[PDB]
Amino acid sequence: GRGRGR
Amino acid sequence: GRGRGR
Amino acid sequence: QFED
Amino acid sequence: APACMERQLEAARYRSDGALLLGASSLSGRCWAGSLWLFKDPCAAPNEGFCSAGVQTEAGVADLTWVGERGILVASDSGAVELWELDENETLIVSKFCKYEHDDIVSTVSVLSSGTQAVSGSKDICIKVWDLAQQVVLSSYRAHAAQVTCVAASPHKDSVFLSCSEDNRILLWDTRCPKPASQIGYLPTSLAWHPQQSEVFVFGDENGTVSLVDTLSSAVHSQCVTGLVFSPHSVPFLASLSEDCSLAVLDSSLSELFRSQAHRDFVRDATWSPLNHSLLTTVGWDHQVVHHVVP
Amino acid sequence: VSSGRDLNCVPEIADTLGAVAKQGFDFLCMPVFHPRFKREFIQEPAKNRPGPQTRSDLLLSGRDWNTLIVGKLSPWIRPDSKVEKIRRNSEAAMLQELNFGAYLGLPAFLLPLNQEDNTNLARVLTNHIHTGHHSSMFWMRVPLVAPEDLRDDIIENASGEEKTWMWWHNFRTLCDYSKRIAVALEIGADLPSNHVIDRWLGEPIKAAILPTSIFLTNKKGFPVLSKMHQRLIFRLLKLEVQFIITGTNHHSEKEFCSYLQYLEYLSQNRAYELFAKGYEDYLQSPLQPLMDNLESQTYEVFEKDPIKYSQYQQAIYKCLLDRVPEEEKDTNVQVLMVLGAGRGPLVNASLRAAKQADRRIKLYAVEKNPNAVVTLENWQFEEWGSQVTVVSSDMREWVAPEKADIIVSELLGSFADNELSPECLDGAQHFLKDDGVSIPGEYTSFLAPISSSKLYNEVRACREKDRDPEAQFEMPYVVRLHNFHQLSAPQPCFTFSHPNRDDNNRYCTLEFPVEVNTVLHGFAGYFETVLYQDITLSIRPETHSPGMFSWFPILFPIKQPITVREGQTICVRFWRCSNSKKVWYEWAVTAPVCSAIHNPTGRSYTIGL
Amino acid sequence: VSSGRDLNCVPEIADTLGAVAKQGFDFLCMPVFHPRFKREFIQEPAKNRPGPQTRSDLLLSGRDWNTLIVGKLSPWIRPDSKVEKIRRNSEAAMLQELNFGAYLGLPAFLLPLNQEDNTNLARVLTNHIHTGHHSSMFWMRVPLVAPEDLRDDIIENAPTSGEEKTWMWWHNFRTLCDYSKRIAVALEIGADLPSNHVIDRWLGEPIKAAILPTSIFLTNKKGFPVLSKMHQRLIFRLLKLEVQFIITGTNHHSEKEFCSYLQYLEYLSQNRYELFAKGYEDYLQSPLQPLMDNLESQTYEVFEKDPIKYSQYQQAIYKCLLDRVPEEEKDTNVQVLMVLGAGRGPLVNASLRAAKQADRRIKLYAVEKNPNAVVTLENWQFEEWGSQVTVVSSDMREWVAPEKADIIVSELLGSFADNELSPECLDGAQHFLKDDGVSIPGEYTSFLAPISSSKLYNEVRACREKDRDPEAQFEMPYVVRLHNFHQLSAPQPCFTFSHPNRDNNRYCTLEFPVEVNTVLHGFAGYFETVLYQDITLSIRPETHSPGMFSWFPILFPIKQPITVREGQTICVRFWRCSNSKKVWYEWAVTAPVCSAIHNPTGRSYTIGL
Ligand SMILES: Nc1ncnc2c1ncn2[C@@H]1O[C@H](CO)[C@@H](O)[C@H]1O
Ligand SMILES: Nc1ncnc2c1ncn2[C@@H]1O[C@H](CO)[C@@H](O)[C@H]1O
Repeated sequence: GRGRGR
Repeated sequence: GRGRGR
Repeated sequence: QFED
Repeated sequence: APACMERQLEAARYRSDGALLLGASSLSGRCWAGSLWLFKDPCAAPNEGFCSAGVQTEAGVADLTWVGERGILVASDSGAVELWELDENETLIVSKFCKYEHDDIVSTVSVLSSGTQAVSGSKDICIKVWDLAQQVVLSSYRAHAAQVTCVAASPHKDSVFLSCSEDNRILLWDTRCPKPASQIGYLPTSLAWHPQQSEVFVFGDENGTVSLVDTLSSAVHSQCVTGLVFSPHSVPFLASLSEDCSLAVLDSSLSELFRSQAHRDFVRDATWSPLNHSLLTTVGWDHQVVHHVVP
Repeated sequence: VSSGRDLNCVPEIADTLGAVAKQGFDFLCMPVFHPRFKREFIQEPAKNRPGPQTRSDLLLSGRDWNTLIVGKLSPWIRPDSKVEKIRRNSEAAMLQELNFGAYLGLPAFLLPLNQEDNTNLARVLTNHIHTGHHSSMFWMRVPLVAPEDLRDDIIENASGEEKTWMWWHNFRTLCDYSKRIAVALEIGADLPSNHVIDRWLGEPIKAAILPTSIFLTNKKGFPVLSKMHQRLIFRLLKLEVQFIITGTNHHSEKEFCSYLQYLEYLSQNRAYELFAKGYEDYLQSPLQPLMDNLESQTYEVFEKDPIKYSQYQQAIYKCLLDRVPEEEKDTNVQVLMVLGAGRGPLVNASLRAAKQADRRIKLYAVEKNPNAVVTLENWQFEEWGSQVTVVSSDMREWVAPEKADIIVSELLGSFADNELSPECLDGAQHFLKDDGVSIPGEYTSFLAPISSSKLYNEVRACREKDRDPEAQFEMPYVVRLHNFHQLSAPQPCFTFSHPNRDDNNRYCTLEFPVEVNTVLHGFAGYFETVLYQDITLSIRPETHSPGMFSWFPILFPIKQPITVREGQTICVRFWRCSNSKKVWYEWAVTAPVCSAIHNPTGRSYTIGL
Repeated sequence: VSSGRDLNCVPEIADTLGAVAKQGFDFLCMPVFHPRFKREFIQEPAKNRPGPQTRSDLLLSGRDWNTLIVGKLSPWIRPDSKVEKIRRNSEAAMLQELNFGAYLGLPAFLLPLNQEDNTNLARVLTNHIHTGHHSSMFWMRVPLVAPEDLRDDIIENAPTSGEEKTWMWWHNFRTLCDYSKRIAVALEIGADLPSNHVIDRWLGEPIKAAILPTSIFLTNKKGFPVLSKMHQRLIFRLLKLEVQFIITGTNHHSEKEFCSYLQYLEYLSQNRYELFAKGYEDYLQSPLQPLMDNLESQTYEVFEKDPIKYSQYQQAIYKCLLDRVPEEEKDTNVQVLMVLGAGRGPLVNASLRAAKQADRRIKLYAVEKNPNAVVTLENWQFEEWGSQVTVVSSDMREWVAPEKADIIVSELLGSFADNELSPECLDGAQHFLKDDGVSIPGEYTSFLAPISSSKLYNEVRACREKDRDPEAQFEMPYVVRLHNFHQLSAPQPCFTFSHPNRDNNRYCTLEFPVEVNTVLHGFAGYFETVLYQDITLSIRPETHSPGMFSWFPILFPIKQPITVREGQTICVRFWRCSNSKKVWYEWAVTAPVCSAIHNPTGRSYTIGL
């Protein structure tokens, strides 16, 4: 999970 | 797959 | 050491 | 001389001596190589024991011609145009050049009328004119839009030749012209110049129809016409080969005179005998060299 | 560079594979049957041709077949021939060769797209894909320039650049955008324009085919490439395609290792990219910090961005300087309220800013996450002391003991308001003084229309059971889109300013002038935010804050792609909808053709208040 | 051996992991909150207790929390208390601890099953599992012997389902939580072990860890910790399942250190077909269908990497050739052998070298319908066999033979001996057999045994797919290497086929005397085959051919598990049903309780003719 995502 | 199975 |  | 020749005999040529040249390639099994075989006793073909000369080539043998009397110009599947030369005793076949200058399978080779220049059509869409003396390409031409099926050198004018391709074009080429090609307005599959009439050629298409063109038609076969050969007579007969495993000999009006179904696979090359002008040797992919007597 | 050798003549297969590996190629594209060994399936006697039809399986090991060999279809196989016998033989032979490649377990298989009508080829491929179990990939060999446009002008008596893309588009549309059908692109001597290369770059290009004929010759004789060709190779190396070298060695003085060595040379001469690597075109789901409690690892991913928190610290620095003059420095205490304090990087930014501004602050760290409150309260016990007051409450329902001079929050998402920053800061502005400041001061979202066929296949692959079978097209996806094509420049959608002193429901109509023929696949959403006066954070692809990887773009898909041509304008409507319980987005394309309204009533995606 | 240390006292966590890792343990079971720090959630003033509720997450790295720590629920948390205030406080606190473990990203979390009623515990765990996204596993710490049966008999007026008590605790818990994949067993091994049948029911359970107190360790003559013979036997059986071992308690051999308790297990591990089946244990597969689906080259490679089966066919052909040509007729009698479904050619080579070692003359036919295996067969014939072997590319059922056969040899046997249509294929391959002709194999029988396995049941449920009946996965046989399962009764024969047969629909009723309490999850199918008189191949687990790994057992699941008691027989009925196009199986349990008929009309699984 990276960039404000799960 | 082994044992006559895919 | 490892013998019953 | 290999121990055995391959099943798919691809070409057969009668030189003026009357000796036969077989080009074969294995199109199946472990090794896709080719081989050349000179049979000066033509009735003994294709038995590898009774051969005058033989050689193994590095790849397939898609097509071949005679460059004069002791030259064998081969189209290889490796993009090679190669020149094999018989020795003085006609016992060995020896390579002079092997130029890899086509980018895919060279599908056809024809020798121009001077005998010192050749043409080569390939599956790379490029048609090359070669100078056989200096072993170079004089001129490459990307004028088709699809792979070249046949190139046919004129027997009369050295620069003039013909080509057909999968883009449904029959170009007529004059090498000395500034724009050398001009279109002679189903896909054509084979070409043949008329041996005497300088402006006349026949061509066979992928539906089995042989047509005659002035620079006539006939549903000779059921599948594509693989090759079209003319007899050495004063009034030539036309031998038509096809993928329906059939041979048909036609007269000057494309009316059928002879039909042979001796082949159990594709019929690849026919050649009329220079000695017995009624004899017609056809080879096939069933390893069968059939000699016919044409009425 | 992973690269391959495309040979159409393999006399012995083990020797040829050995020589190819000696030259340095990773795979080898080769015909599984003999290219000239035309086969009959209908007519006797040639239907009954004896003997083996091709080579043995046993000539290479199993792992050799599955990792080293890319199969090729024979050139005589024309399933779309106008002659019925030819096309039936070609259907049967294409089936035979595809089944032999499936049997050999080849990783890939090259098929040619060299004419406009390829419908029967598409049907035979689609029937192979749906028959049996097999996992080979199908690389459709299509040129950049059609071969009838590359031919020389030497014939005496005898859509230009967008031809072969429409060949590929028709093929992949007939085959229903399969995951197993990709592109092998042929790069010829003549190279098309920049926008043709952009649609192509948006495609599933798994390999690139470089003939040796397109290579130029230098003063030392080695093969090189033109500057436009080098640019194209760099753009393709961004995609990590495999380069296939075809044709014969035109630089016969040198080896065939030289064409490969030039590509290795270009490869060795090509923070956000290192972070985003491994996440390209990988669809996450956007975080919902208000409705879901995050994890330690999520917060840790947040706090590995020094640029964003340096920006917040600079904004607080400038605001503290503005609100307190130098003469009132030691007697004026500024109440800062960090709303959604997290594990505490905003609180540390505020403390460091008040040190740097050299002003006295009384700070509140509000956080509704009961598990991050543990971290905040251990921070408070050890480091912060009595300066920071940790509140374990929602900023909306928390009753403050005083008003705030500044409220600071990091509640922004990839679309700037999909994490309910307006609704959280709306309920958190009653404990702000009448001259109070909110950091971020305002934030805008920006949308651009995009084409990406891989992203469309990823969204299709997100079809989950026990829900609407097309509800994956009505969710935004946090995605590091890589293999895409942006059709038009981003335009602002929604703007929220805080404090709001005057409805968070919004409606926007955006008209995007497209100058190129394309196929719209979705909308990519970015944001900008003004924290304080000249201090901004942006994820827009032009004004992007450098090295700031907190936010990936957001993606709103559309259910069916919309074909667009040049001069048209894509008109799209975006709504921000809400009720007492939920907030969602709805979208619909209205020009050039209408789409359905996506996510009505939040049926596929809501953000929980 | 991968082992952990269960500590219930961690003064400082970093020092404690250091001391635990020096001793050799791989993880650490520890309390995430203080085990004595009881917390109030409903009632003032202790509800509003200030400060952090526990220690921070920043004391270890994220990778340390996600790999090294197994969390424990605090001992005072009794969600099934009879006092409602205690019950509600324990629900709230267990939710708090579970959510904090999810926040920390712990891989596992220990919860105690130390009493009969654990229904509120099961509900709070079920609601945690379905709330949010988290991937921690839940190890129910259940004793092998209940704690009120391990008590001393030292109470003057209270002298001391006895051995099957705690298993019913676990069964009730996992049934309430609906057989979750994320709930497994951590088993406590006391000084008193139960019987061998009780230990077998546990060995069919999802045991992910085994608690070994230091008090069950005996003492040798040199003073080191050792284990009794029954304890060593249990450790060996649990080492088969690859569970982890948790050492609990204090050092009861104070001269040495916990390295000694760990070194005994690390010693006892090294003093422990199975290599082929690594990684395939409890991994469901689809049974092969060679008649309908064309096998890959690699499938044939796995077939042919078994030398025992092909040696057995070669010996059977040897013996049949001897008993068919007397040595006076040795040099003039040619035996027509027909290898049916010749494959890539191992049965043909077996026939050739069998006739070679029998000194008899054979004319051999290799019939194969796979065109791609026919390619290999024809290359074999061209290069090796020559005119001795005639390769036929046909289906043995509609092949027209030029002559009749003395022997037909086939390997059309599946894991249930007839699930690959060997009867139907050898029915059509029988008219070109002589009136005194032999078939190899001439006999084959299938065997069924009832099994229990929670893991296999969860794998079958995990095989649910969309665009399908939601319980179709329970009406399919699976070729699976049965590892974590319990077999309830000895196998009994189901169906028998003999060739030549001078109707293949079958119906069998099998009663299994189940001498133990269990829960039925499916049936395991094996087979025996008589190739020639004394030459047999068997995968039946009591007469298994040694080293012969060509076949894994079949599993026929049932849709709902059937609880079985002591002395209750299990009646199952199988059907081999067929029509002109399809062959399938149907099964139903009819005692102790009926189940539905599984796979009616072949709606979920047919073998295609
Ligand atoms: N209403 C709220 N009150 C307090 N913290 C919040 C609120 N909404 C979100 N947060 C926190 O804000 C941070 C980023 O969204 C996270 O720590 C999240 O828990
Ligand atoms: N009816 C059949 N005729 C010929 N070969 C068969 C037939 N059924 C199965 N086989 C072959 O038997 C082998 C294993 O069953 C495979 O090689 C498969 O292709």
